[PDB]
Amino acid sequence: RPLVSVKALEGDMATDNSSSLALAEVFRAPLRPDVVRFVHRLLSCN
Amino acid sequence: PEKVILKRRREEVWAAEKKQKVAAEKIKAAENTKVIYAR
Amino acid sequence: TTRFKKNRKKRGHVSAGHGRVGKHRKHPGGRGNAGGMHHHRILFDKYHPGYFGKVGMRYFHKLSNRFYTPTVNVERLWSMVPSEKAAEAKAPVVDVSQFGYFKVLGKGMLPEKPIVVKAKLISKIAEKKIKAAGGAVVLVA
Amino acid sequence: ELPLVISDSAESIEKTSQAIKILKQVGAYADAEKAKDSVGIRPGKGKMRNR
Amino acid sequence: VIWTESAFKKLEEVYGTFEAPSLKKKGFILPRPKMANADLGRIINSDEVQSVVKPLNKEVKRREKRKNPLKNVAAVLKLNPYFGTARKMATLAE
Amino acid sequence: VPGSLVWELVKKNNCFLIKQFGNSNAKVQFSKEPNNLYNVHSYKFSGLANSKTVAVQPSAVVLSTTKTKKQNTPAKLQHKTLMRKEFRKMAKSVKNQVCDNYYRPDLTKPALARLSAVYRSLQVSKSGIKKKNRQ
Amino acid sequence: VKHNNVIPNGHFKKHWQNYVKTWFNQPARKQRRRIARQKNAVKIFPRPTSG
Amino acid sequence: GIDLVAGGRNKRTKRVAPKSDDVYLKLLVKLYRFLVRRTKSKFNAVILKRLFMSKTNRPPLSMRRLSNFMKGKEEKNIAVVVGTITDDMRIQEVPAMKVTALRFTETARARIINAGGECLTFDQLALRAPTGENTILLRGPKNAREAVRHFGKAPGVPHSHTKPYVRSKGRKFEKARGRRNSRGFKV
RNA sequence: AAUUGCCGGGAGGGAAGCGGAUGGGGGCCGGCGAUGCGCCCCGGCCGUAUGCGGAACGGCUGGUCCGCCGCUCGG
RNA sequence: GGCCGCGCGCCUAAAGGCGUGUCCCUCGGGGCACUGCGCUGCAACGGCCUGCGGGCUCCCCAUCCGACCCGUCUUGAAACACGGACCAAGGAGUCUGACAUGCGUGCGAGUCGACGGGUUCUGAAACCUGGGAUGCGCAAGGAAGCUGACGAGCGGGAGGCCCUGGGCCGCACCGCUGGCCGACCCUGAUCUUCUGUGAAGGGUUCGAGUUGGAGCACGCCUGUCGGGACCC
Ligand SMILES: [K+]
Ligand SMILES: [K+]
Ligand SMILES: [K+]
Ligand SMILES: [K+]
Ligand SMILES: [K+]
Ligand SMILES: [K+]
Ligand SMILES: [K+]
Ligand SMILES: [K+]
Ligand SMILES: [K+]
Ligand SMILES: [Mg+2]
Ligand SMILES: [Mg+2]
Ligand SMILES: [Mg+2]
Ligand SMILES: [Mg+2]
Ligand SMILES: [Mg+2]
Ligand SMILES: [Mg+2]
Ligand SMILES: [Mg+2]
Ligand SMILES: [Mg+2]
Ligand SMILES: [Mg+2]
Ligand SMILES: [Mg+2]
Ligand SMILES: [Mg+2]
Ligand SMILES: [Mg+2]
Ligand SMILES: [Mg+2]
Ligand SMILES: [Mg+2]
Ligand SMILES: [Mg+2]
Ligand SMILES: [Mg+2]
Ligand SMILES: [Mg+2]
Ligand SMILES: [Mg+2]
Repeated sequence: RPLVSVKALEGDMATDNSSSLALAEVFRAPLRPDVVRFVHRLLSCN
Repeated sequence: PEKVILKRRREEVWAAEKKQKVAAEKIKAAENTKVIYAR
Repeated sequence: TTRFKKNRKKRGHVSAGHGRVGKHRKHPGGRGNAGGMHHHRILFDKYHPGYFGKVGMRYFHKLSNRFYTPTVNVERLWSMVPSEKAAEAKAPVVDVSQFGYFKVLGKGMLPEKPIVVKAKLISKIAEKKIKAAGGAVVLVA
Repeated sequence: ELPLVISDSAESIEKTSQAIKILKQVGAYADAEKAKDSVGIRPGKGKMRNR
Repeated sequence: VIWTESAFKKLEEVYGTFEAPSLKKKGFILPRPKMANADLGRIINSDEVQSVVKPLNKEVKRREKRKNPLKNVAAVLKLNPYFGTARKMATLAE
Repeated sequence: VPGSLVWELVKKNNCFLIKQFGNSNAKVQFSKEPNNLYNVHSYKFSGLANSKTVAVQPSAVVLSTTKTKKQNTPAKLQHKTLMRKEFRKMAKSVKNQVCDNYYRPDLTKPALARLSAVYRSLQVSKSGIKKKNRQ
Repeated sequence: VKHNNVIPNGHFKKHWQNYVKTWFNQPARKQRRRIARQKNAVKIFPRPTSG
Repeated sequence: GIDLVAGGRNKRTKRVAPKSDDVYLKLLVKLYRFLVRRTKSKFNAVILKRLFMSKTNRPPLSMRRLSNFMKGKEEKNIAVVVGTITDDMRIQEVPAMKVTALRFTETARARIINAGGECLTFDQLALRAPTGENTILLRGPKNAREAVRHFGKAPGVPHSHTKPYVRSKGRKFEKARGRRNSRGFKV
């Protein structure tokens, strides 16, 4: 799993010097606009 | 690039085999030109 | 959804797809199941044989739970045995009542391994199949 | 980076000006500016309704 | 989407993985793609695919122009090359 | 996510795609994105559905090509060059960074065509049009 | 009746439209029941809320 | 005027594309359109056609059928089904098989992998078997459906075992006057 | 909008309107229709090599750009 | 009437065209032939271009030819058959329930979280959770008492494989013959709590059965039916 860097807002504090988390498996899911269009229509009705 | 090199090898290889087909075809076409003449 | 209905494709066409001669009227033929023995007899006879008449005896206050007997076939018994129990096995003993079953039926093939089956009820072939595999049956309540 | 993971320090900010400062650091403020612009009246009858 | 680090780390506890008990959502597994590698170019231009394909064919045919097989000499030559020779024996009038 | 997958997702509707005259034979489509040499909604030219892309825009003419191993990092995805030399020297660099490199050789003719139009557009920008081109 | 269908049995011969019960108050019923459970919990502070 | 029917045009209809909008299926169709154009394989031509088929025309296949269709021929042979592989609890032995399918259930995928097999997509079978060499093409039961049981001759004609459309089952639901001789007739 | 007045235009032997085709008259239009492109005396910029700065492609060689030099001459 | 893709790398000739060698053919002069690589959108000339010029899908008129008033019921309407003086705005297959086929999506021997509960700082969204049995499925047959599938071949078959047309394996589907379950009928070694069991052996009988697990949920069109139910 490739590592994702974490952007730091404290560019001068820098408590650590390396921080990278494995890419979440949910980010390798199939991309299904056909089902997103279907499920978005029915959820907006609610 | 090996990707390029493979494509170049096969376009020449096919072209050579295309030359053989027409070179074989000239002999066939000439022979049939006079076979149908005789008939 | 109104945008896909065929009435939207019939705008400008006079009869809306119902004909100029045999128009769209209120109830030609009657309402509901009217005339099921007179002018709908062929339809009732062709597609619903058995519809009219009375067969059998009545049962006043027939409670469904009196006839509740869920059944399971032998071909599915070994799926209730976990992997580590089959590895250890002597025969695993399965109480099919803990899985929601009353009677054991005998469709399908059992593996050639012993198994003990606890049930309230069982058929004769299911018992014969279980014994042929080297197993046994215990009747419970 | 598009997955754009930001440190947990942003979980503690509590000011709108602080939030604007966080967005500028991560390069995500031009998206917020576009949304700040383009704010306008809805054309049609939904105007007269509560939208 | 801008993820804080805690949210991103939680993204595997929620939604889990392809393993069955691996998440909070009971009775859910990540969906599987119908195509393991959606790279169409890397499948069409693979060695196995390109080693079973016939030679490329880009010779566009067309309806041959009509050429009057009764009066156009070059046309009545390619059809029936004995034309001309039959005429000369015909013109050989005694 | 390969370019073929991205193309099918963005083909139908897009923030850069402009469609006109409906969905009859009258339909006219264009793309608004940079790194789209001909501004045409097609897989070959799309600046969204291709890993390797060339951009030929003015500023002096800026040529921009994208880095293949920096797709996940937009801030370092574009390698940009700014050229202020004569047209032929600029045309030679475009051929070098696009054709001779094998970085999209299929775009070398669209890129040189667009560089001609951009350079010509800048030519009249400094000195107004003194002749109209109707012949 | 014209084809191979089931024999229809629609119990809609009375004035069923004066007896339609919709459920648009379902999320409001959930909140009213939740509010009373919190009020009952405070009324008996140490006593268990489950009865 | 020329004497012809409908002007000689084809009046039969058939599918030339999938009716669905799945992008991964559209990518499979493009790949197999290419393969049948430039390999001229009978196997690839069937795959492209079935990739267009609807859900009821691609029945699910169970493990029991697969482990019996692929009985001894599971070495150097990939089973190919354009559909879904479902699991089967009624069998205990599962041989190692290479299977390609449109979808696997998570129980069928676990069953194949634990037995030593592989679950392949159709884009992986194209790399292994571009022309479908050493493959077994399989179909599920097309007519094993409850809807098909109501098809055919009408339930009220002789020699017919077509299911009627009844709201309930019991002694009072279509069992008299047409179903036995004691009430009228028995068709 | 129906319908009406005035001004200007046109037509009319017991209806008029309508389709096709031209003509006569009117009203419009100039992306309605061109004036550029290759060769030569005037205005005006630099290779080759270099030091330096950044950032590329392929999988360790080779690449482009910019600003500065110091030889160079074709544009 | 509609169309515009041979010629030169030898010479002479405005240009069409001529000019080499070889073998054969006779009766004077030809014929069939050498075949080697490339490039490969037909021309000439005129008038006119801001004008009283050109064009026109626009307006009016003339002429020639053609042309009966629409809608509707009907075998048949221009009808001496009905409705319609004109214009504007409004005006008629919808919503819900139950099924069904088809198609699309998810999961799949399972599926459904629909009523509730938890939570929710934008929310009558959303999100989580309750099923070891809630509903449909996974098993029939019989009025019922009650029993309940002991595991198939054959012919044709897409496709795959081997040899050089032949052979092997054969999915779906069609057709044929069986086995098993149940209703009815027949049958009966043996065990047994004496009325139960069932080794074997069946049947021109009957089933919405089995020997293929395919279903569940949602969405849409169409069709039938209850509702004002296309409108009056
Ligand atoms: K109709
Ligand atoms: K209510
Ligand atoms: K007048
Ligand atoms: K009428
Ligand atoms: K009338
Ligand atoms: K039906
Ligand atoms: K259940
Ligand atoms: K009976
Ligand atoms: K209705
Ligand atoms: Mg009518
Ligand atoms: Mg009628
Ligand atoms: Mg009639
Ligand atoms: Mg408006
Ligand atoms: Mg009533
Ligand atoms: Mg004709
Ligand atoms: Mg016709
Ligand atoms: Mg009879
Ligand atoms: Mg007016
Ligand atoms: Mg009449
Ligand atoms: Mg009429
Ligand atoms: Mg009359
Ligand atoms: Mg009348
Ligand atoms: Mg009247
Ligand atoms: Mg209106
Ligand atoms: Mg029997
Ligand atoms: Mg009995
Ligand atoms: Mg009414």
